[PDB]
Amino acid sequence: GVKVERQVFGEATKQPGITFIAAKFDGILGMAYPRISVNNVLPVFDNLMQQKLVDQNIFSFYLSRDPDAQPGGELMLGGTDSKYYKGSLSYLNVTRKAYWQVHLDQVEVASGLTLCKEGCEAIVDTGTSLMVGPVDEVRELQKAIGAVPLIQGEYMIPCEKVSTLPAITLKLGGKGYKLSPEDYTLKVSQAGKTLCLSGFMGMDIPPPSGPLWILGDVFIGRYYTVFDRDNNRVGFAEAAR
Amino acid sequence: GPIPEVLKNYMDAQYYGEIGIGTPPQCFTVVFDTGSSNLWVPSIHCKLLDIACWIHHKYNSDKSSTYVKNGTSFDIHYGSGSLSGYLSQDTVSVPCQ
Ligand SMILES: CC(C)[C@@H]1NC(=O)C[C@H](O)[C@H](Cc2ccccc2)NC(=O)OCCCCCCCCCCCNC1=O
Ligand SMILES: *[C@@H]1O[C@H](CO)[C@@H](O[C@@H]2O[C@H](CO)[C@@H](O)[C@H](O)[C@H]2NC(C)=O)[C@H](O)[C@H]1NC(C)=O
Ligand SMILES: *[C@@H]1O[C@H](CO)[C@@H](O)[C@H](O)[C@H]1NC(C)=O
Repeated sequence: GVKVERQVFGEATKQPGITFIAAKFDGILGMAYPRISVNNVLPVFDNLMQQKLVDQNIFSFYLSRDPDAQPGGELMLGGTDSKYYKGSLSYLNVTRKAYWQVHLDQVEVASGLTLCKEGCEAIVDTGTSLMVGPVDEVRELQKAIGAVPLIQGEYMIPCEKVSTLPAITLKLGGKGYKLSPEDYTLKVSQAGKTLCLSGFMGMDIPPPSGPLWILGDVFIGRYYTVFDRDNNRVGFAEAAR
Repeated sequence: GPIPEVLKNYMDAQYYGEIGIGTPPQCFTVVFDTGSSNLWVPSIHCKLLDIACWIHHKYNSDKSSTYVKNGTSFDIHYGSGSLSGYLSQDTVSVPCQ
């Protein structure tokens, strides 16, 4: 393990609303750049680097996409883990060092709809489950695949329809990153029922930060991801499948 | 060498692993979140209004020999949810043990 000394952190005393009540986790450990740290608190990974607790200042995520699989995932601090990807890593430069922000060349539904047609900005976010894009573009996307609105920018798809949906490909650094319908849809359960959630959510992030697409756990699940602070870049390889 | 931190997966929607805060370490589960830059966990001093705190692990600074007080107030707003509290300083272990 590692011991990061003299780390400044929040002791939470108020959590209004419901989002943290039924969450499985106690807290959040942020791993983006110092620029977006509230109170300018030096982040954990930044402290770890300053204390030279790893040799390579990179970290990597494997996320399992079978909800019952063991292990559920792995974060590797200071390295990548070959157990969880096939082939070589392909890299993109970070554009704005705040979030882990990169240039997205386009998003294409196989049946022909193209979003982000002339390129746009995206962030790579382990802390959101779904892909996120602008409300209007996501609406078009969901219409193309036959999903229907649920609530707050989320959409559902009849489970028996999933296997015949078109693939959706994100173009990053000139390479295509395909998501099958199985990759971009999620099983959800409540009270003994099963439904299929569309893995794209519509949400408008205002300037100056936005607009932004978000590559969430849907993407990172298919594509093992490396976050590299030495070279300010993000790397993707096909995850173990 | 590189440090592995195994994660749990709940319903393909929440991924989280165990860390330690303090000496000796008090264990907490956290999302390792590449869309933010702060660490926080619930305090033993959380308000009685904070229902989430009732059923999550709580940090007790009195039990940590490496704790250093800060006390500055913080508020964080995410896309889903908000919280506030105060800052503290301690040793963070990954994994917890
Ligand atoms: C920098 C932070 C103050 C904050 N970051 C986030 O909101 C993104 C983060 O990944 C959270 C993590 C999370 C996980 C579980 C429970 C709660 C929080 N994901 C989160 O909130 O996921 C929901 C959808 C993603 C949208 C995030 C960006 C929109 C801007 C929000 C206002 C500025 N704040 C933010 O951008
Ligand atoms: C609360 O912690 C912050 C850091 O998160 C302290 O501010 C830092 O203190 C050192 C030494 O005074 C400086 O070298 C840093 O540049 C400061 N950084 C920032 C961003 O403020 C702050 O002093 C602490 N406050 C209290 C009251 O303990
Ligand atoms: C990516 O960043 C590095 C370091 O800043 C730079 O040398 C290189 O030219 C950049 N690559 C591209 C494709 O812009």
